[PDB]
Amino acid sequence: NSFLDKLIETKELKNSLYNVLKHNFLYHANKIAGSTFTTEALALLLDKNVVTGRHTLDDVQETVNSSYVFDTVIDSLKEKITHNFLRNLHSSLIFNTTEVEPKLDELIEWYYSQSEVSIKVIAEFHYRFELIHPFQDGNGRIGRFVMLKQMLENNLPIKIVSWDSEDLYRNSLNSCSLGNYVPLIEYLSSLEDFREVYKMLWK
Amino acid sequence: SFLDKLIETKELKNSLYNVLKHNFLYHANKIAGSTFTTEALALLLDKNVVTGRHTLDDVQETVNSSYVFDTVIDSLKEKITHNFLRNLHSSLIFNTTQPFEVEPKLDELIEWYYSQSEVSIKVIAEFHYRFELIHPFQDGNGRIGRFVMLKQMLENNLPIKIVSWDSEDLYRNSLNSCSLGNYVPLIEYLSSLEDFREVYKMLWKLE
Repeated sequence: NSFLDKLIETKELKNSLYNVLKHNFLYHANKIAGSTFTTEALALLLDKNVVTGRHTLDDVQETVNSSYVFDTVIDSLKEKITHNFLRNLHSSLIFNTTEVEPKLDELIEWYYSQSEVSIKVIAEFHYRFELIHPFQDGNGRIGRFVMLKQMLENNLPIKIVSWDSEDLYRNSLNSCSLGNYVPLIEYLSSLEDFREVYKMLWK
Repeated sequence: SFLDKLIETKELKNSLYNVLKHNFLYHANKIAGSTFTTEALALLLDKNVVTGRHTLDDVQETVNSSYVFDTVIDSLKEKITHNFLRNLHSSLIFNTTQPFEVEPKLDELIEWYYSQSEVSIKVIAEFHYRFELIHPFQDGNGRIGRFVMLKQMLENNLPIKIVSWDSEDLYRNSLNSCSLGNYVPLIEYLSSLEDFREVYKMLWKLE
């Protein structure tokens, strides 16, 4: 796993693969969840522990939390998605802020039954996960963390759902239904591959 | 009477309670190094909105200070104990980043305080200097001391003197000018401050 190698071996270097992926992924995933951190303010927060701009207290805290959640997801690569894992992600994400189980079980079982994981598998997983809506809040962001995990674990294109096309993301999700994931598949396919965009950082 | 109103009307929009909290915390936190402006503190307290430039520690300790303030008001007339101070300290530093004469001397200070026949501003000033000299915690000693000072004033229906930040550092200079047995500088500093109750008299003497 050439990409994963560089990624895991650069965690404590600024402008490194790990920190670029972290910054980019979180900027977009958080902004889609309503965060008001600019890309500059997010870097300042992550690198220097300094808050700037106008934010709800929840935005500040969840943004800080999303940093720990990202690290946990990278640390957990190749671990099975379980209830403990998903609950832990959600609990970390909302720390210090203001028939689900059977359906989730069925989804996870379906996922690990696949001969191979593809972007199509990941899109179907994402839609079904969001349709289940297992948590009271934060389902979108938890689902996107899981998409990232699944892309990294299987050496697939790293497609970062983007603020620039956030409308396309949520509207393509809404346009899916059980048995039809084409709108989301097409959206994800339209996205640039992070690995290629930043090939200079790892190959 | 002031205290009755302070508690009674606390839930009003921009209540006397909120004004006291905002004014006390703005100064107590700024003296401790917070960079929240008066405007940004009000936005945080009233609307849970963070503005300006701050360390994450500053944001968190400022938020913690709001809860600690509520705790202090909620527990008026309850005695200052070692555990009480430990709890204020723990809450103030929550979610952030010889030395053993402290326990008896702090215990001595507490028993000395509750052995007084009448609590005055003089007693409160002496308590404050001795508390800060003892310096029982690694951090937050100034803020905890000022919380305790406010508690002592409220509990004894004394003039409410809010220690203020100013460009000349008059409060810190008054503390540093004191010595054991000489609290005149701090007593005089507190004497020079206006009574909060008077400054906001239309918020509790009106009706």
